[PDB]
Amino acid sequence: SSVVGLHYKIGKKIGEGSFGVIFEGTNIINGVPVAIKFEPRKTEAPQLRDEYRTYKHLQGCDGIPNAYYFGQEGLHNILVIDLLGPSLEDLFDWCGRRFSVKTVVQVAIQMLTLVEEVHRHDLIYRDIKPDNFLIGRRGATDENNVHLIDFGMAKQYRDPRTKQHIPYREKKSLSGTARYMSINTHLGREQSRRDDLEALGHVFFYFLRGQLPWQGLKAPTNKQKYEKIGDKKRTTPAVTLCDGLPQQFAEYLDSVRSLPFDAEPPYEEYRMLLLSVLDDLGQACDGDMDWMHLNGGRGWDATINK
Ligand SMILES: N#Cc1ccn2c(-c3ccncc3)c(-c3ccc(F)cc3)nc2c1
Ligand SMILES: [Cl-]
Repeated sequence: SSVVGLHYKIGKKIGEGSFGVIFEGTNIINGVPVAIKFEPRKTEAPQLRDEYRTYKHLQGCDGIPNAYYFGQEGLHNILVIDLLGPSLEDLFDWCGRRFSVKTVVQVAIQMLTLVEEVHRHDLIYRDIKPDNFLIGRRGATDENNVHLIDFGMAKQYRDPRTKQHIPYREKKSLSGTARYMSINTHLGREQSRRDDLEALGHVFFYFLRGQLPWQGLKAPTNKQKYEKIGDKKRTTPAVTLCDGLPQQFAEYLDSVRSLPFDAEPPYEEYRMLLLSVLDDLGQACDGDMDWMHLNGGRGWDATINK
């Protein structure tokens, strides 16, 4: 019996994540494709249970796939949500590992809106990376809308009934991708809303420069590696990262880096700050992205790009 979840047939294997087993599926009642995620029950890291509850909490919001099923088939935990298109990292490589100024802007306002809606539901993401932001699929109304997925690192920062922020703390091991995590994350501080925004800043400069100065650093093990990445993050100001770039990015990273621990960040001020970038360059925020031009204008291909 290959079909799982009563109504979801296993299709292609696309599994990535942190070796988390991800599969293509389709709903045999209506043929709609889905993204099936596997997980061993008797494992050393149970997480798929709470990720199922996370999508339900953010259900109905734009950019969050709908949770359809969580079951106990065989010796695997199974979560069915919406299948989506490639990640921003996938399109990044295909666009020559560099994004134009127009694309990174319109992308940044969508990511900031997604992260705002996450914090609106009393959750922080803590796993900001372009591998977790996906576009829709071809032909759909949200084909180029940027979506957010993978909430296995989502932690509550305020209670839903007294809206009080958790207390500040320290001594937390450095878990995640060190290339984009905030400076406070390297220092072992308890993450909050401001750390999901500094990591967004790192991704913006990452898309702009094609790389980051704290990339490819050599160290014996990973602690010193994670440390050695933190030094360069604090050595280089935000202006030197904005070299030859619209200075509004330097302002964005500097602002979100001086935010206090429990403060609500001015989401719409940052998005408008990034909107004004298109004013100084004479461009219209119409939607046109870099990846709408590969392969003679067809879009993105599978056997040539990936
Ligand atoms: N790096 C990387 C990466 C890229 C894509 N995904 C997906 C995904 C999401 C929607 N459609 C297709 C694939 C998932 C995922 C998460 C939960 C779930 F229940 C099903 C799939 N996890 C990852 C990791
Ligand atoms: Cl790296």
